[PDB]
Amino acid sequence: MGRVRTKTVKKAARVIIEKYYTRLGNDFHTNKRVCEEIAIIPSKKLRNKIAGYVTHLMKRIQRGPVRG
Amino acid sequence: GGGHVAQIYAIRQSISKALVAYYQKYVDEASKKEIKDILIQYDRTLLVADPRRCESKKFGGPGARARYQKSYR
Amino acid sequence: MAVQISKKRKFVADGIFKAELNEFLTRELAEDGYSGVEVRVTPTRTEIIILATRTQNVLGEKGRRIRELTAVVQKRFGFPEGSVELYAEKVATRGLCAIAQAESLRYKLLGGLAVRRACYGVLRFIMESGAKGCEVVVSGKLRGQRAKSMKFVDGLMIHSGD
Amino acid sequence: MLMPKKNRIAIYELLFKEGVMVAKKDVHMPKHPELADKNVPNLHVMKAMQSLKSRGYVKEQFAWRHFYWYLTNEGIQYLRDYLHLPPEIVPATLRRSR
Amino acid sequence: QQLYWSHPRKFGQGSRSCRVCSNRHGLIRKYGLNMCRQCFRQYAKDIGFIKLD
Amino acid sequence: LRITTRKTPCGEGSKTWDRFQMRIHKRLIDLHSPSEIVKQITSISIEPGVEVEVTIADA
Amino acid sequence: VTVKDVNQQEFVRALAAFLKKSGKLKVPEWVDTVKLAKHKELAPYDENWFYTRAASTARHLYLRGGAGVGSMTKIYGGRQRNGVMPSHFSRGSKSVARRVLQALEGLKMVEKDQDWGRKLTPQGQRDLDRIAGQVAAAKKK
RNA sequence: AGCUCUUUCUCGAUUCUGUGGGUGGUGGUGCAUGGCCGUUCUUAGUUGGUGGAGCGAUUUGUCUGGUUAAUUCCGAUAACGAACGAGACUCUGGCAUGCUAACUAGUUACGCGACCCCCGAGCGGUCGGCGUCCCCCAACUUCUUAGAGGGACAAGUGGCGUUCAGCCACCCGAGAUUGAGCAAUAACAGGUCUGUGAUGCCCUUAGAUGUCGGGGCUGCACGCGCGCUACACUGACUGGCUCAGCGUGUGCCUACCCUACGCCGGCAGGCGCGGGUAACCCGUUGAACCCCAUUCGUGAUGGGGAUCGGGGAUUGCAAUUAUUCCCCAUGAACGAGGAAUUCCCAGUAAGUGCGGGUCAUAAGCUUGCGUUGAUUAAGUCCCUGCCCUUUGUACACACCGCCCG
Repeated sequence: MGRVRTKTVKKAARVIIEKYYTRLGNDFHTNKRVCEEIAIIPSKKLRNKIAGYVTHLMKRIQRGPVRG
Repeated sequence: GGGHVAQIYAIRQSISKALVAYYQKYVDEASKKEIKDILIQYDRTLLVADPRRCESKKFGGPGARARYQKSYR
Repeated sequence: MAVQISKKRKFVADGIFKAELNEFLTRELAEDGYSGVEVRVTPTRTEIIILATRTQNVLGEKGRRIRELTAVVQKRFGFPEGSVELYAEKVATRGLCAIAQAESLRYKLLGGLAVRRACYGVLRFIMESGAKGCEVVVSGKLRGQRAKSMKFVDGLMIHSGD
Repeated sequence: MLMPKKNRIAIYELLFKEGVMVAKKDVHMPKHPELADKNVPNLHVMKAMQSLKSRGYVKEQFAWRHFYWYLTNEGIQYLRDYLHLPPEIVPATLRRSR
Repeated sequence: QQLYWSHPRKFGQGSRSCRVCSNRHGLIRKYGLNMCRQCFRQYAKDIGFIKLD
Repeated sequence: LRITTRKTPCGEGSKTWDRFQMRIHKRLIDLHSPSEIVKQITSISIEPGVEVEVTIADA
Repeated sequence: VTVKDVNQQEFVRALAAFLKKSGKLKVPEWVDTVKLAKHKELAPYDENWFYTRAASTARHLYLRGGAGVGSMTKIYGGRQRNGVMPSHFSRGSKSVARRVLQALEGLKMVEKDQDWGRKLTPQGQRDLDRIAGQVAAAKKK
């Protein structure tokens, strides 16, 4: 809607997932911690927004291979 | 703080929250839950604070969403 | 005694004071490449450090102009002799002090020179310093009736936000 | 600009000794704080200074309605003459440093 | 000497200006800054007045 | 500190408004001692942007 | 009842009457003529009203550390109709309240308080509490 | 005004007089110019690399479709991977019996006696009781405060949709959208020379177009725009309940503060004090709507407060052309507004007071702030406005444009 994730976010999600799949999880709370370890992200809101979209992906991937 | 109605809503909320806070440390949990039930059910916010608060007025109207007047020509 | 003055009025006062000072130097030190000032309050002195990069000119023969400046600042800011003090100070690279580069254009054009040569040169020099990006705009009237403006940018710059 | 032959000396003499002068851009305060064996404000001081400058001898900076007056080298010789004073003169520079 | 030459200047628009520019119009007198608005716009950064919202 | 002005210098134009702030922050800290730790503890603790006042006692 | 116990309207109503019976309060000879506030439209319908204000004030002071006429003028002060202009506060008279304050003193209900402002006296504190009880006692209803 | 003149002292080489030359101007031109600013626009617009497509300027990328507040995303597609505006970003404000703290902030709870009232009980000692005051070698951070902390990611679940991007409902709970600030590419004969010791040229410059005395700006058959106040019984009134918040101050660039409290006066106000560089004091901002016990009674009446007369006082050296305020009197139109037309979705519209800017004095203004608080779409492109394709165009100073006798 009004919240459509932008590329800078969506890219990072594709990005991490490509190099992080077996590390990442089903749950928002933990990847968020993981993004601190595996990436340098400048604001907390961005890092959250990233963790969150990539989780939405992991939730989807873990139910059927996702387009790209 | 607030004003005449404002105050009423605050005091009533404080009292019900009070009673429940009290059953939580001294009585037992089932009682307090019973009370949150009755309030929350019928309610009025008694145990939860309503968010709603002033929006700031913006130049060009004397209110927040109110815009002054125009005549065109 | 007092002499006092309000804390809120005091700070605003200090800010304005700094505004004067900055304006005065900007106008005097122009040939000097005056870049900016910093005024540090201490006990028993007021120090004004002039970040300019042509400090040699600021100094003067036998230690002169700085004295001539301190004296001014001291007299105008009712600074009894000796509290207030002035120091010059070379700026690290003249290349990232927008102000140095601007003064430069003023000088180049005033010199007589062209438009594209002056701008392109400043740009090339700034890029050479190794900055992120830079842009120079010239607005106004050259040689003709009508005003025109130009944007001369190189590298990368970000327009918006914090 | 205009003025006395005494006030003029006060201005020249102080200028020669100070090497600098300041005056707020007001023609009314008539008197100015510091020096001022009192008689004037910008005028006699401003005008005398303004005249001194036009012939060279002094460089004037306006900013913020104060007008800051800076004595020049050629000017030092000129006031040297007016004061008639002892060669080596030695005004508002003398100095040490570092 | 010229008793002639002044009438009260104590108060009103006529009793004040811009420490920056003489203008007796649109003068910011709050917090003792005493700058005309046009100037204050140009000097608000060096005074310490910064935009936040 | 809040200042509000029209953006022009000078007017015909949607009436637009600008508000600048200047934010003063205050603190105090209460010490009891003497001689060195006074002038010491004041003077480091020094540099930017920081007014400091030290007061004897009572009145 | 503490005076705090009784509703403000009945308390003031009862005390004001009690003062009337007592017969000794004292009264700027005026009171027939006076408006009580520039804001005011007409004077008071109950020309008898001097007593009511006194009661109101006594109760007003007992509640609080100390109060003075300016506060009362404003309290009594209502909104004044500028006419063309929008309405604004206008603290109500100062002679009436002052006289009220002076008169109350005579009875000792109130006394000059320290650091300005009149405070209730223990004599008054006792007196108000006593009537407060009488009012509470009257009835339920 | 020794300005001019009479009379004749005074200063003492500054000046005068002549030439050449400056200097100011709120003088003119914004259609000669910088900056700043409005507008297109907070619209979704904008561009490069590298390749493909063309002799070439160029084009694709940057799109049929879906979706989005947004060229926001997905997908498809000869493009791929990026940047610019949007966004992210910053600011403000709510959810934190968590965090670290606080005598220039409060609270608990003493120790609390006292004042101390008896308010009820008791015959009283004594018990329970609301406040003020005591202040303490009491305790606290809950309210308050300002710093750091976390929370929202439409997270889970369920329908719908390319089963995608998303959309909708539901839970926890502050619920996805609290509200601003920041603004690109490129434009305009938009506005500004009266903000500028920014500025050109021009104009003027001793008989000034640079200052004082005095007036205009404030002259009234008439039209317009923003507003204010109204048209009454949801009201006008008198007594009485009664709570706040953003902000503010003197000891100042040159004359001066906010003001509680006593007295006098109907008022307006006068007068004597005393604190306060303020989280200390004014100010638990004891506001106003409102609530309420009465009166009025549907009469332009008590709705309304115009105009005028007389009079009191405040500011200022000076108020007459009312600065303003009060007191009385005189007591208008207006009894719901045609053609038209503005603005608006939640603390929002609307009522309602307050504070700041102007300021010596002067608010019907602007500019916020809290208080009281709805009706109503929840969408869409009809009108209007602007940008999206496709299309037409004798247009291109672009329809406010350019065709026949």
